[PDB]
Parts: sequence; C-alpha cells; structure tokens
Amino acid sequence: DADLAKKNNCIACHQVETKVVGPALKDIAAKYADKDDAATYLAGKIKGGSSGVWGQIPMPPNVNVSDADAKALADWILTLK
Ligand code: HEC
Repeated sequence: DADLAKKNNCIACHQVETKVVGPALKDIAAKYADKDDAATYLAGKIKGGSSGVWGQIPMPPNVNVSDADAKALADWILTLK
C-alpha cells in the first residue's frame, strides 16, 4: 500500500497517477494486467532492478526491501485502477 511504498522509499521516484522519475504506478498496473505471473515478475524487478522497459534510466535494485514486502508492493501496484 501507499504507506509501504513510502516506508520502502518508492515514492521518491513513483506516484500512483502520474509519471515522476519511474513510471506512474497505475501505468504499471495497466501494462501488466494480462500477464499471468505479473506479481512475481514485478517483485523480481523491485528486488533486482529494471532497465529498458520504460526508458534508459535504470531503477537500481532495492536492496533494503524484503521478499515479502517486494511481493506486497507488486500486488498493490497491480490493483491500481
Ligand atoms: C528512483 C531511484 C526509483 C526508485 C527509488 C524506485 N523506482 Fe521503480 N523504477 C524507477 C525507474 C526509473 C523505472 C523504469 C525502469 C525501466 O525498466 O525502464 C522503474 C521501474 C519500476 C517498475 C517496473 C518494472 C517493469 O519491468 O515494468 C516497478 C514495478 C517499480 N519500479 C517499483 C518500484 C518500487 C516498488 C519501489 C520501492 C521499493 C521503487 N520502484 C523504487 C525508478 C525508481
């Protein structure tokens, strides 16, 4: 949820409705709506980092995020709208 996203420092770079540095979270939910393993896929990107999906600015690995929190964040992102 938003509190967890704040606690794990996701909000420096992402808001729900609009693009900041990384993509708007609802835009992530929209893109992955039909991907079956979307939540585990996104949790993997949160833990390990991402580049090239949205631009050439990489998201660094979020080394302080626990497995359970990465999955809770991915799950929450997917519900957005
Ligand atoms: C700036 C330093 C960021 C921080 C802190 C967080 N995110 Fe990020 N994220 C950022 C960028 C620039 C990108 C695009 C990377 C790319 O491939 O072009 C992303 C991407 C994501 C994604 C999408 C990955 C995908 O394969 O589509 C997710 C799901 C995501 N970010 C989640 C996320 C979370 C939960 C964060 C807090 C732990 C977080 N990001 C921090 C920039 C930054």
